[PDB]
Amino acid sequence: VVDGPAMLTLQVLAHNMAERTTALLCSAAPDAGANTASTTNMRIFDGAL
Amino acid sequence: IRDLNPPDLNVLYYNGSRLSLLADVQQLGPVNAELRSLVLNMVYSITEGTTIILTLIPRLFALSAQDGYVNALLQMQSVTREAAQLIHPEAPALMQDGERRLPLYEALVAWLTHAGQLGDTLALAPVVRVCTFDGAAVVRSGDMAPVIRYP
Repeated sequence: VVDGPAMLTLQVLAHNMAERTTALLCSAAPDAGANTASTTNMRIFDGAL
Repeated sequence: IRDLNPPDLNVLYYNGSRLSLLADVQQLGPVNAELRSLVLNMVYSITEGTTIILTLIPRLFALSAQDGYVNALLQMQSVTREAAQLIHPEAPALMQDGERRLPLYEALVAWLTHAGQLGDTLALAPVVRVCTFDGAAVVRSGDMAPVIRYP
C-alpha cells in the first residue's frame, strides 16, 4: 500500500541512471608476508559483479 | 672511530658465552696509526675489475631470495643489502687494452694481498697453533697445552 503523491518522487530516476552488470576477475597474490621464491607464480582469482 | 665523531659495540659471543670488555679511553695517537694502516690497505684493493664486480650487486640481492645460503651473507647489518635496494649500478665499457689483460683476475690478486692480509696488519701474527698428542679435543681454561708453530 503506497500513498498517492509519494509516487511522483520517482522523477529522481531521470537524474541518476546506470548501465549493465559487468563481470570481474581480480588477481593480487599472494599478499605481503607470504611472498617467497618458492611462491611467486601462483595467483588467487576471485570474482565480483 | 666513534670518538672522532661528536650504539652499541661492546658485546662479543663465542661458544655461546656472553662477554664484554673493559675500556675507558683511547689515545688519539695510536688510533691514527691504526686508521692509516686501514685506509691505505682499504684503497689498494680497488682496481679496474672491482667495478665489474659491483655490477653483481643486483645479482646477489636477487639470489638471496632463492637460497638461504646467500641469506647467510647479508645479515641485515651489511651496507650491501640496503645499498642494493637503492643503487642500480652498471658496467663501464669498453676497457682499454681489454684483449691482452684480465681485469677481474687483477682485482682479486690485489684484493688478496691488501684486504685479506689486513688481519695480520693490525694485530700480530698467529705464530702458534695447538696439537694435543694424547688427543684432547678441548683444552680447558686454566690448563697447559702442547704448542707447535704455525708457518
